[PDB]
Amino acid sequence: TSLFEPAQAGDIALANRIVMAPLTRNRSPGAIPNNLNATYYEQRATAGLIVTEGTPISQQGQGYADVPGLYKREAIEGWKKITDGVHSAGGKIVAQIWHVGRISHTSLQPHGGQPVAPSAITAKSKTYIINDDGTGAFAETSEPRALTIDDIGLILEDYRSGARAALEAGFDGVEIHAANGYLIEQFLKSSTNQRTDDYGGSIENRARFLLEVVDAVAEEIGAGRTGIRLSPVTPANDIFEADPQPLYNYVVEQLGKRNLAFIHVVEGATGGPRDFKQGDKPFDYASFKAAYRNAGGKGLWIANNGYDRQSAIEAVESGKVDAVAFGKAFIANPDLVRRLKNDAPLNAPNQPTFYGGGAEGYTDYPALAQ
Ligand SMILES: Cc1cc2nc3c(=O)[nH]c(=O)nc-3n(C[C@H](O)[C@H](O)[C@H](O)COP(=O)(O)O)c2cc1C
Repeated sequence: TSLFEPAQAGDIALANRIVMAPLTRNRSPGAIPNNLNATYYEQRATAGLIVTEGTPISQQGQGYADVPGLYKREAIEGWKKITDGVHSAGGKIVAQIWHVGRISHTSLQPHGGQPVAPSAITAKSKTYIINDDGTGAFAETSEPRALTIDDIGLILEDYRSGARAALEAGFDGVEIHAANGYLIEQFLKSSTNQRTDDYGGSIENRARFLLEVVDAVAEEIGAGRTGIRLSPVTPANDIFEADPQPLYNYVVEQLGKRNLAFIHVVEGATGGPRDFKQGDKPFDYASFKAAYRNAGGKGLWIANNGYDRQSAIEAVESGKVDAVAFGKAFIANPDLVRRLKNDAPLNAPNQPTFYGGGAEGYTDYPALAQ
């Protein structure tokens, strides 16, 4: 199998197996995508699949400033321009529907409220916020409040609404953000979940929320338009799990029964070493994939983290993964697909302009000529 040949992710047809990883850019004031955002995504429409920047299902699900959401009518309209543009350019695009859980700040929350989480354990993490009087970071994340059962029901409804909004905005589907220490992972992992009810303790209980979210979203828009991002060992956002194999194998055994479009896996620490581990034992990614496949899982297996041209080509050729998502290389290379096809040089990413600001370091990375 070639990295450059078409693929299928549930109901979504992909032109090739090069995926644009979700990348928060903080360039949508008021949680509403704008014209510059449309330019940015259109530039990258040769990707087999674009996964958007995390896009929250609600204001409660926001953790950073100037992030586009799916909860305002104006935001849905803004996204529609983006998906239309991507489609006209021959692309496909899914919304990474997001809830940050404890990773937020009161100034971003409705009513100036506490971020919500499975347990009231403050993260030692930071959020991108815009100084009331200029301008940009940093505050420690706020103390979170433990979710009640009723609160959880309200969030599930927000996931239904968000998935519905994604379809209204013309997305081809959604990727449920269940990675990088955010709300769903906060329930999954032991360091963040000290609940004594049906959502805490056992692996089955800790995965309960993830599976309810998946089932709610899949019921709303169709399993064949539903994917999910997972990150078994990442230390992102102050999270820790000492025994991820049984937990994550169980998760994908369950996902394997649900006819999903794709599973997107962050292999290692997000943006860090691929061989990262937290517990005593290394994570076995082959065993993890096997647990999905052996349960009947037929979703496209999209892998991420530290890939380059050669490792991506090799991983797809061997069948270890079905497709590869690139993060930082897509920031810097709108025509990454053509560059990789021709084995051309790449532009280097400029980290200082990843978050916030303007067109510089966003829409001005050049494509190659002709
Ligand atoms: C600027 C930036 C923003 C990111 N925002 C998100 C995000 O919104 N959602 C997500 O799941 N991962 C996010 N990540 C992680 C990337 O999707 C990806 O996992 C990471 O960059 C590693 O892949 P790479 O080695 O190809 O860059 C972000 C990464 C970067 C560099």
